[PDB]
Amino acid sequence: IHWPCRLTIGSNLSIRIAAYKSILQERVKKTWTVVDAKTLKKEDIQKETVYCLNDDDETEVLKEDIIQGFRYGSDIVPFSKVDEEQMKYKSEGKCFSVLGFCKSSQVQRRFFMGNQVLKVFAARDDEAAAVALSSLIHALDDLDMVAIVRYAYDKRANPQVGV
Amino acid sequence: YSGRDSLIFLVDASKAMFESQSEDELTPFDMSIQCIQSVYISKIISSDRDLLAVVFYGTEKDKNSVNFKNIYVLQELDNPGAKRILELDQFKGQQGQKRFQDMMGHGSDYSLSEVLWVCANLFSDVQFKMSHKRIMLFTNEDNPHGNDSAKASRARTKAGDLRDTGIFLDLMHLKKPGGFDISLFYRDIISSKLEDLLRKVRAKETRKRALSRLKLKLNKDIVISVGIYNLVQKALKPPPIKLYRETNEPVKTKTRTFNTSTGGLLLPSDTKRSQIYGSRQIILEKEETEELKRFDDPGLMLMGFKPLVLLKKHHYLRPSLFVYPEESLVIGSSTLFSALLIKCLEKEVAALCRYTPRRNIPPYFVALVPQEEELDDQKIQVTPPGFQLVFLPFADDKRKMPFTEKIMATPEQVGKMKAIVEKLRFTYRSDSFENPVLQQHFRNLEALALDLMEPEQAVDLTLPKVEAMNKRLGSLVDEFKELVYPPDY
Amino acid sequence: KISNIFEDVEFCVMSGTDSQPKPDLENRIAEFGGYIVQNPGPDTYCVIAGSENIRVKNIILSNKHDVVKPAWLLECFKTKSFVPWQPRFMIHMCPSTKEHFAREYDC
DNA sequence: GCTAATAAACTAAAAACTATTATTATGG
DNA sequence: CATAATAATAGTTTTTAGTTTATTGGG
Repeated sequence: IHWPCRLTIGSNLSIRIAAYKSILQERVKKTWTVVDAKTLKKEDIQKETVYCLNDDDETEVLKEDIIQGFRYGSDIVPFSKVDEEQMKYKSEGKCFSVLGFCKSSQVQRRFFMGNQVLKVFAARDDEAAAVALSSLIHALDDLDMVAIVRYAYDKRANPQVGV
Repeated sequence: YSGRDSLIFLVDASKAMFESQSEDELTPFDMSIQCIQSVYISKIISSDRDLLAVVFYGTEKDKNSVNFKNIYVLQELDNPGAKRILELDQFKGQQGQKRFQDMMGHGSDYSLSEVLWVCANLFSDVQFKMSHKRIMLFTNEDNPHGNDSAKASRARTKAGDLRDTGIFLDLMHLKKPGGFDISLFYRDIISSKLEDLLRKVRAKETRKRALSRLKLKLNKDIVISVGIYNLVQKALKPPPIKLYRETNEPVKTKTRTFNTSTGGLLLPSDTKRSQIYGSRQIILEKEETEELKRFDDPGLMLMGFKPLVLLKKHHYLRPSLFVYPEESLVIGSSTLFSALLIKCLEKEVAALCRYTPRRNIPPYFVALVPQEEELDDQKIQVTPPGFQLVFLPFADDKRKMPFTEKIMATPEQVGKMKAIVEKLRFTYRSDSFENPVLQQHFRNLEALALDLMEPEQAVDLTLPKVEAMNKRLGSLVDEFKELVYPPDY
Repeated sequence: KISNIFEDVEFCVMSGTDSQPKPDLENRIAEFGGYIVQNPGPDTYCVIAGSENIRVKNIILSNKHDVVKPAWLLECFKTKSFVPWQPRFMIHMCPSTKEHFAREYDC
């Protein structure tokens, strides 16, 4: 799927660019669905989770009364989904802005992570963006610098700094 | 290898710890409490495999295991907790100081030998393995030994005893920071960090142990015992713990398969895997699926040596790791591996191998880039020599891209953006950014665990600035922007 | 046992350290038979607001319950009986309580 | 002109280190 | 076919590969 994002530098440079998935660990969509051996029916297979308290009779408790907790030091702090959602925050929109440039010698493969090779093309039917991107590519080729960008897939995706 | 690290806090409480100290700001007690609170927070966010304690010398109402005079123990050796944070913050600021005076007082006689006695007792108290022990002591006294020299001699003897035991103590200027005016007496046998401790950098975990001690099998005969060492891991928030709304009780989650046909329960043995293809319902066994995932035994079967030209930046996979020889069940591996590593200038041709990290998993071919010994003049070995575990993508790992072609652009725009990016230069630092989400989550935890009114929102360097790079570059970014009809709609 | 009326009614005792310690307030509520719960719930009649906190801010944001100061609780305990709702212990309240006050108060 | 290949958890993760208990090869 | 024994087995925790939520997607 195309990822048309406004490549922002400073406050004026706004380039429309669409990103695409090029190299990635291919995953099979089909997975072994579970059926009963003597009928081969997934309709008679009920996968469910039972929640019970640490009780002598292990009294069952509902799903609505669950509450998230986190091992905070020598204690656990309870959070709710709405609470943990409102306390967290992230940048919104397609955040793809260059934070500067540095020498390619500073960065080395021994500090590489992730598994996405996100090839970036120009916009569609906009040759001005294409020529600007080509000129920028050649400029980076001449100066042998590297581009540092704070990339976010969307508003919902967690921000990810990278090169 | 496991082991708990211990740091004990000792502070004066007689007369000079609650004073202006040639200033108009708060007493040394207040920001000493702030500093120890900061280190508590940093330790809590860093690791829970460590213990901390607080003791005050100079005491009107003694409370300790051995019941000496002028010795009060507040919190013993234990993992830091929220109740510890509340207990500490109860005695912060001027209100905390006066509460402390009300419940504790001030103005007793120090007894350094007794302090060493009680701290050694505290170390003896813990039943866990002590990987490392450390004592810090901050006071305004550069030489509190105008009293009897017998006390000084006994303190020196006890210091020698704890040094023999392995205990180390730390003291640094508080009354007159800077000038080397501190430790007039302690400089003998005891050897600014205020900002470092007060910086309370957190959201950093610590490695405990390596993993995956595997064999480098160059053939079917010879093998080399090595251990794959991680260097980067995608950190994330600790998993949520399911709790009861009413009682905050841990929930014994219990998931199982079931059948509505009869109401009974199915064992994991009689539930068979199934697949759908074409016109047949393919049925498989769980053990059969596991065998399908199985290809061969774990190991590193050397495949050859490929020149360091096939590797390309655009060809990348899951993160590369580090390899170090580990002579535990095969000897001679370390020497041979070291001989291979030093011979890397001629061995620019990278080694080729197929990698099977664990059992019953398909192997991936992985090249081995010889890592170098980047020793520093400060005697710091950053990234010791070894091999990079660069994963080689398969044929199916590449997604086809449109074949749209573009021809070379004009060089004048190239030059103008060359100047633009040259002026707008950013000195890249590897350790200069933290994930905003995780650190924000930590801020929420440290906030919504005390009686904190509102959370602190730590400012991250990840967020791009609005005009700082613009002024660092000037208005030439728009002045040079001569593109006709910008793609802006 | 003090007031069996407050029994069968769940009170969200989630901040009892406003001035008095929380356990004392919890024990007194138990003496009135109220159900002590550390988190809000649909069956919880009201939420006791002690120290103002981020969780209190969430409860205000989550228009699900009522943010009651201990003053109403203090009046109920001093009189050993129910005290009518005076809209001065309230901070954020459910629309049902809004309609109730609009019925018994003008604006 | 109503069926997305997304990626937050899905779900329960083949892991060693540092700590103790059952076998013996042997005194008898 | 016994008993001052003895050890080579186990057992707790780190970290990857499994699957659900959710958003661009027509005859």
